[PDB]
Amino acid sequence: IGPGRAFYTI
Amino acid sequence: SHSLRYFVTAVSRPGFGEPRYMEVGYVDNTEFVRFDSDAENPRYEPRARWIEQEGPEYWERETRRAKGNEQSFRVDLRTALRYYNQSAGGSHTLQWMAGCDVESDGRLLRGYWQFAYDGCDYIALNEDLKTWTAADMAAQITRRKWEQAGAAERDRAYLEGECVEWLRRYLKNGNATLLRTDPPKAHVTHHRRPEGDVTLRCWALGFYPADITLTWQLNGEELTQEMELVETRPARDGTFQKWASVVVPLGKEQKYTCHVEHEGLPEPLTLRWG
Amino acid sequence: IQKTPQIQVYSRHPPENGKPNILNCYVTQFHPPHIEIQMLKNGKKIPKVEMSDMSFSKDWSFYILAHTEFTPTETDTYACRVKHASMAEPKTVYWDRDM
Repeated sequence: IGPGRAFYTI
Repeated sequence: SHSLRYFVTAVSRPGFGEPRYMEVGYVDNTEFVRFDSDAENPRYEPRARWIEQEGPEYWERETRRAKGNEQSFRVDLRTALRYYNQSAGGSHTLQWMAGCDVESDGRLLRGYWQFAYDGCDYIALNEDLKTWTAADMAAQITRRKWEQAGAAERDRAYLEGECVEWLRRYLKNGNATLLRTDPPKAHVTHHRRPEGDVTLRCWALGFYPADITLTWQLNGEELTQEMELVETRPARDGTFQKWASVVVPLGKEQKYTCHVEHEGLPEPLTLRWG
Repeated sequence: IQKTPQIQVYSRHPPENGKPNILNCYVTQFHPPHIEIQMLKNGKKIPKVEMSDMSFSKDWSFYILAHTEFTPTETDTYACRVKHASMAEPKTVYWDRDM
């Protein structure tokens, strides 16, 4: 399965 | 060695709607899943028969992950305008590539998790999977936030856990396709140039895996910079293609020979203009 | 930063009259990702053209493949016209039937 950005925005 | 990698792209288009968002997943050099916000049905879709065996839970779950990522990238595109203090009317791009290379024996070799903004490196997770390399001023801001937030820890968990475990699962369920061997077909074609000499082209097609050796020799000596060797690329049917050409004097093509090496061949193949 | 697309037009295998083949237009090294690719036959757009899902390389530059089934003819002319922000006007690349 793919990766998750979760809640870590730039 | 084998790999599981995802290529993600978010492109803003002020005046034309929300940013276009895309995800493409690959096992080695073969795409098997994709997501496109502009597709007829914007959700995760199979791109290879072997992954279709996955239940509905898989597709709904990946679809949710993709849409969640899309929202994250929308926020990121806005922030980036601020970090770079750019006008709000132009189009911009944010790219992300993450995945894992696994040893011949289910052992993680390397983990990837890196970004680029407007085609340039932005921030990337180092090989220790614990620290970040920021390419510029703005990325330094993101790095400080991720260190304080503990982003790497969670990101590493994916790379060392999910990425590795699922790849193992994919290689097993798609074995008949992913680990197959399709022999290459090769040809040499003869075109006379306007300048009076001749271009010899050596073709290699219909092969799988992608790895292949294609070269021209002159009097049994491998040519290098004197020949034009394009990079191998996929064909529409899941196989690959490549070719190499060389300009030779009219009347001296018997001296040039093309060599092909591929796991789909029992021995190197040598061809000549015919 | 912007990168002008490199366009390659070629058939799957050596062209032979009356023998089906696949014509390819491989566009790479471009940025931004927004692009328009048109495969043409005798100056006219080919309806049935499929394209791979766009992806990118290590250097972050994108790439995409456009392809369509065709049967080589002695006189039909094929071309791939590309429009991209990196170029003031569209770029057309003709297929070399004698490749």
